[PDB]
Amino acid sequence: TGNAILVRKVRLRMSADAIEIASRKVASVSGDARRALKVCKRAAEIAEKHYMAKHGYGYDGVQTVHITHVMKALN
Amino acid sequence: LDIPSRDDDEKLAEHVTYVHMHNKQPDLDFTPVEPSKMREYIAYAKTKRPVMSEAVNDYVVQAYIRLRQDSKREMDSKFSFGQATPRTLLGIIRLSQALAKLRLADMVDIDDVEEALRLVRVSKESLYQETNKSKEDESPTTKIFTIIKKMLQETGKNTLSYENIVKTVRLRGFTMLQLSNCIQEYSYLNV
Repeated sequence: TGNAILVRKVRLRMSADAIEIASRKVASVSGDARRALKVCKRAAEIAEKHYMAKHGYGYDGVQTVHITHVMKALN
Repeated sequence: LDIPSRDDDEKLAEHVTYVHMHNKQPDLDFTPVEPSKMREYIAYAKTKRPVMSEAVNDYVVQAYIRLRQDSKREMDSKFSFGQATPRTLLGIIRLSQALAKLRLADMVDIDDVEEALRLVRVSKESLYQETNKSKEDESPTTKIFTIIKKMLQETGKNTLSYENIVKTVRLRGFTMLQLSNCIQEYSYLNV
């Protein structure tokens, strides 16, 4: 079902390098908490929809967030 | 344009008065030639007809190109000498040929045509300021930065693993401690 509870115990890593690059880019032009939070959320949900599509859970081993996700979401 | 200065009105005036004292402007180091035998040598030179050297052409050509392009971006600008013409190129060639006559040599030198270019450009920028500046001397880390910029022109990545960068730095001779310092600075500088 794709449900998550904080049937396999999966783990997830939020690669702090993409976080680094997003922080760098935002601190460059503006350095705003709202913008940074929102772009992080954006990349997160992009990876989310890709993972959903790859398995098709609909709406009723180990996960990560590559640099490429935040690259797209920020561009 | 006679900029009213002080050292000019000093030296020029002094030396005119010195002419009144000593009727020869030539000072301690000078070889003035009487106009008669001067004329003699000059005509002798005029009876030579040297030849254009084949090597300089490209350079000459390139000079023209330069003297062309700037002219366009200088048309409405300050130095409003408009759109240097092929006659300017031909005049440069003629000046080079005459200097080669002064060499009494039948092949024009690269220094010859370079002197001609110096003449044609000294005619210019003699209007105002007559000065320039230099900034790129230091370059103890900015040089590394420019090398990085060429590399970025190649690909354009802000990677987290530098192996061709360190190789090119070592080829450049700059040490790795200064390189790592600069990398620190630019990462903090957010690039």
